[PDB]
Amino acid sequence: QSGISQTVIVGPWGAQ
Amino acid sequence: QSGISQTVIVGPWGAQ
Amino acid sequence: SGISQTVIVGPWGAQ
Amino acid sequence: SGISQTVIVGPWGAQ
Amino acid sequence: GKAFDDGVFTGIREINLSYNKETAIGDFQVVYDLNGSPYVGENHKSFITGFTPVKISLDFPSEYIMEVSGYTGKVSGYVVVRSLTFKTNKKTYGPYGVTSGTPFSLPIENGLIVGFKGSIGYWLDYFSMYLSL
Amino acid sequence: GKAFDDGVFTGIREINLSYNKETAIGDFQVVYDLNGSPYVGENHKSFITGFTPVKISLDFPSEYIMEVSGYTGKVSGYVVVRSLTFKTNKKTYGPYGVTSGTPFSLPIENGLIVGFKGSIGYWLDYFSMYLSL
Amino acid sequence: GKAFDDGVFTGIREINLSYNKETAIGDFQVVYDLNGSPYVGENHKSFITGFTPVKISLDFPSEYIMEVSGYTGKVSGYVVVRSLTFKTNKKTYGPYGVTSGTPFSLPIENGLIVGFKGSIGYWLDYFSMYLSL
Amino acid sequence: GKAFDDGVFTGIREINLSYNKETAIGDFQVVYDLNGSPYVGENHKSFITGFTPVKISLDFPSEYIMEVSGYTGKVSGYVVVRSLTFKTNKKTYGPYGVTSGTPFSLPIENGLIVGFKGSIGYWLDYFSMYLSL
Repeated sequence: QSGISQTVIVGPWGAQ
Repeated sequence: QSGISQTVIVGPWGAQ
Repeated sequence: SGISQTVIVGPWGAQ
Repeated sequence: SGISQTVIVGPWGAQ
Repeated sequence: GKAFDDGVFTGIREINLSYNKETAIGDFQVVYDLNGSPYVGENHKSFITGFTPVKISLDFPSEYIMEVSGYTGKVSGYVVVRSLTFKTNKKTYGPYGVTSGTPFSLPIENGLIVGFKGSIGYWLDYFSMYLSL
Repeated sequence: GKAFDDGVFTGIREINLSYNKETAIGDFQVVYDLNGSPYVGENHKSFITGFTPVKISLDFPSEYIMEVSGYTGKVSGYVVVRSLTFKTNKKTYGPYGVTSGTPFSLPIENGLIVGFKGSIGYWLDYFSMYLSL
Repeated sequence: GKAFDDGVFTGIREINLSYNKETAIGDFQVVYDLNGSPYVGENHKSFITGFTPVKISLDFPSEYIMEVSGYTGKVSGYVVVRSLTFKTNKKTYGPYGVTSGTPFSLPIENGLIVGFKGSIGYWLDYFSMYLSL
Repeated sequence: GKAFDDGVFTGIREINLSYNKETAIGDFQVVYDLNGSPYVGENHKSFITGFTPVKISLDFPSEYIMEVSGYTGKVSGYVVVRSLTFKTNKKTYGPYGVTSGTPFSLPIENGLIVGFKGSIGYWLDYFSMYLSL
């Protein structure tokens, strides 16, 4: 574990 | 404030 | 509301 | 991983 | 249709579903992970028959869904979920059902799907997903 | 002691524990809520008998734990959880056990206890709690 | 294009974007809430000009986004975000841009958008959203 | 005392506090991480002078707090935070202040402290911590 808070991320929409 | 835990919910997709 | 929430533990001290 | 995570506080007691 | 809500779990182990190319999704059932043990969700089944069955068995916990996509459209006067695709970090499962109608896509960059809710009548009317870290 | 880990659920319905007025907490077991239905957790038992059992039945979901407190201390040369108190928005349950040694207090300003883990030998050696919104 | 990543905040106060009714979305910027005060996000800019600016000023915190929808499609050989619409609990902002190509939609039943990341070249190439309770 | 609430951030880079070996904790200030860059929190100052300052500079992000402990007790008829200790995965900082009164301990098994709130009059009256994954 590290000291950086995590968050849910949805996407990407668009290229790739 | 209730005793029920919550979660992010995305949708609905379909009939609206 | 449009304000994000987080778990809060405490308070420790007065009250 | 495919395992959901949760905040855990403790331990209180031994170790 | 009959609404359903499985609620939230620790992860996903298996997805069972069914479809018919002329219509839409006709069954939806999930085997979740609940703190290390499989938890068999209720079988949300169509009021009718003639569907092609599909079992998606995931290599839990290393394998997990990174995108849910599909199509909605009118079937016999009802807006329903016609097709579903589940992409994991291992492979793509689907499409199951025709790739026609209005597309939808839910890619996930961080976090996991931990539950499903929705409604089923003759077909899957709609669905939503619980997301968590 | 034998380690245990119930994992995470959606809330708490009932806590079943046991204690001895000369030593510490013995047995520990929880009936969780799992998406609106009770889920009976495994009974985590002491290696010995002679404890007094107690049932903490919560009026779920209107009643929930707001603070867990207690004491840790030496019993026959072992650091153990000597007493526990569970305070809800409606009532204080406890203290159960021996209120001697070093106090500890976990007040919750926002969030809920959704799971327990720990270890039990002759007595509850240590414990941790899962917290969620 | 140049990737950007605003990170996570407490909420959204304003979205400032630009679009062209013949091509796609250009500039993208967000004024976030950060613990009860405005936080001016960096303005992520197109490498070309000729766009029309819009200011989406939300009545924070009573007004918040409940659905983000749009279209992706090819512009001069590149897959880009051609159109965007923001639906709040109070009103609908958009569509801005060209409603052509493949649609996408992110409705939120529970939770909030708290950040944006993506990439912009001549147009908004792609984007993702941070979600939180 | 004067209530304060810094709110939530991405992590902790530095804690600047003051203490007096005959009374309690005075000043409290935090340099947070906000999406990869420092964010200097408001300095929450005591109404009284004569405190000894201390800087707790953390090796963010690989170094993070795993336990906050201390003592609460009476000073001039006020219940205040008399001592604080911060234990990280790399070092122990403290105890700062007077180790007298009633102990408290917040060990973290999974998750991070991402913010602080409380109140300061002549001394740190009380405090709470925001926790997140």
